[PDB]
Amino acid sequence: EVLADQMEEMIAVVDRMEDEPRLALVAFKEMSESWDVVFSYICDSMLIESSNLPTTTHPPKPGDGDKGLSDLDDYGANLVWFYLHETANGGKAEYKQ
Repeated sequence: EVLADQMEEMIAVVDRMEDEPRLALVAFKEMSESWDVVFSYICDSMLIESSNLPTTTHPPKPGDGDKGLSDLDDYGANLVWFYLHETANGGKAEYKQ
């Protein structure tokens, strides 16, 4: 993650069950009330050079956006929306539980 700046980039990990070549991946997350930026590595086969497809964010963003094609990073932002604009299993601050 060659970047300009540190952030408290807490992490989200998941698997794209909904893909047929179902594969796991990972993304970072941080804190901004406007929601936050992300970078995700994507999936594996026998080495990481295998991928799953989802590509896009919810509208809320920290201000900045995921670098480049960032497709699974964008999707990760929407994912942290799902998993962090949680409500059903509590608020953002509860996630740690």
